[PDB]
Parts: sequence; structure tokens; C-alpha cells
Amino acid sequence: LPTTPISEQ
Amino acid sequence: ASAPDVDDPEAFPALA
Amino acid sequence: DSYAAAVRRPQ
Amino acid sequence: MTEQMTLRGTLKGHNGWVTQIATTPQFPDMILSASRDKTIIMWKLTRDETNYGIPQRALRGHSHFVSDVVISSDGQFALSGSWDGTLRLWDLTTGTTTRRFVGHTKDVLSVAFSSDNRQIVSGSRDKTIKLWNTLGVCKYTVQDESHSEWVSCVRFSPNSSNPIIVSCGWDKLVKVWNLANCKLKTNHIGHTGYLNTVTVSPDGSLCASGGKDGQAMLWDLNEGKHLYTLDGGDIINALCFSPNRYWLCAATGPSIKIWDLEGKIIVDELKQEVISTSSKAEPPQCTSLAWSADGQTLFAGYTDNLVRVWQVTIGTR
Repeated sequence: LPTTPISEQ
Repeated sequence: ASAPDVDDPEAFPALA
Repeated sequence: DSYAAAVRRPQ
Repeated sequence: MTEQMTLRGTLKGHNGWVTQIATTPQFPDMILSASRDKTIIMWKLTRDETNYGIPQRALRGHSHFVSDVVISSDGQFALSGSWDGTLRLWDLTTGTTTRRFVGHTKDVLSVAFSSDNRQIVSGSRDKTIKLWNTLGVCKYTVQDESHSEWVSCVRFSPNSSNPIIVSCGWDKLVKVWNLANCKLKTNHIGHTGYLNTVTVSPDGSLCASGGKDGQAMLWDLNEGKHLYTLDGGDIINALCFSPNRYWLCAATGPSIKIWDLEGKIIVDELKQEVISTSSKAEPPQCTSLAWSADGQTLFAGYTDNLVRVWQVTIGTR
């Protein structure tokens, strides 16, 4: 479960 | 299969 | 401006 | 003189959950609403004292729940999706299915029309995104890097300069696809529940996603970065941006929360007039939202087969 919003290209 | 050509008018005809 | 810019503006 | 919303009236006639609402800029007096009664009602907005609107036509071709409905830019056609796994293109003049889109093996959950109406995209419970032309031919099927769970919402970006498709799913991921090559462009993580809806601002620069976890996250579509998270407090069933104001409307549970994007504050919370009944049943859930062409009217669909109409009234302090 994610804790912080992280986005990858 | 390769991605369809968006600019291609016969591949993606207009809606009419 | 843009909608993203509006969110970026501090309160 | 803070802007407020009031209940102007309800649209009656559906026999199932109003699942989606569509409006067109060309026809201010016409809206479409999908439903679980397997039909789409085309309404006539009479704005009379007795009824705000009455059903004018019914699109009866789907054999299961209608999930999504969108009107064309010209306003003469309406694309629709269903749990029967097929899409239908409707001629709104005669109410007949011009074309059928086949190829999805599970329930179709979302359909979208391109800005120029020359492309169609759909998401289905078979975990795939399909791209069609207007002739019913599936030009491409996105299975590489696609969602690992149901694809619940697929949208196009109104900005032609940025030809992207936003897609959410039950795998708690927001995916941005480059329409030029139908390849993954960005992968936004951060949701702790399954996603139900994604909406894109009228300028194609901001995306809002929401669902089970009750949080409406805003992602920049120009830069692919998370911006803000708004606490809905309940399952987000629909998301919408106001066409003229910097507002985000979320159908969180039985109520609709409107957020001023500038101040990250709630402008209004649209709760139904709960009767003082002894019933312990949960109030109807708002499952759809749609703003009118001028942005002064908001249509909301509920699980009690109704389409409540909310007006942007200038509320003097």
C-alpha cells in the first residue's frame, strides 16, 4: 500500500 | 501490431 | 491561467 | 454573495440506478442519462413549474446495465457502453443504433469520445483498453503495461496539443497513455483503494482521480507530478470539473462536495433533503455528475433512479 504519491515516466 | 496512425483519415474516418 | 496553475497557487 | 447550489428539481422516469449523465454544448435543453434499466433516456428540459424535464426518447438496445454515455461534439450522436460487453453508437434523431462495437470479453465500464470525435476509447472488466474508429473497428488493444485489475474509467484530454488518454482502474493506478503510439507515458501511484473515476480539466492540464479510499488526488498532466489531495470522506463515484470556474465536484457517497481549487476549500456540500423517516437504510448514493454547457447547472444521478438538478445561485451573505 502506497504511503506517498510517486509517479514514474 | 503497430499502433494505428491517428492522422490517417481512412484508418480513422470522421463521424458523420 | 490553467487549472493546474490554480491548484499550484498557495492559499 | 458567495455562490451556492439549490435543488431546482428532479428528473423521473428511470427504473434503475442512473449510472452516467451526459450534456452537450450544442443543445442546452437536452441531456442523456444512462441507467441500470438497460436504457438511455434523452430528456427535454422544459424548465416548467411541474417538471424540470420529461423523458423524450429511450435508447433501448443494451441487454445489461448501461455504464457510460457520451454525446458527440456535433450533438447528433451518442456513444454508450454496457455490461453486455459492447458499445453502441446512437443516432439521437431517430433513436436507433447506427453501429456496434464488439471485442471486449467482459463488462464495458467506460467509453470516451476524442476531442475531434475521430477516435473512441473504452475500458472493460477484462483488464484491457481498446481504441476504435467510428466504423466499429478496434484499431488497437492495449494489453502491455495495462491495468492488472478492472479498467473503471478512460478519458481523453480536451487539449489537442497534448494527445493523451487517462485511465484508472481497480489496481489503484492512474495511467497516462500517449495517443500517438498507444504507449504508456506516466504511471501515477498513491491511491490506497480501487479507483472509480478520472476527470480532466477543460484545458487538458489537470486530472482528478477518486474511488474507494475517498481521496481526490490531482495530477498535473503537463508535468506528470502529484499536486494535491482533497479529503472526500467517502467513496468517490464521480468526478467533474466546472467548465468555467476552478471547481472540482465529487460524488462522495450520498452527497456532492464542491472544492474551490484555488483555496483547497469546500464551496458547498449538496446533500439531499433527508426525510425524518425511521428507516435506517443508507440514503441513495450519487453515482454520476455532469455540468451544463454554461456551467450554471449540475446534474447528479443517484441509486434511487433520479436525476437531481442543482443550480448555481448567487447566495447573498
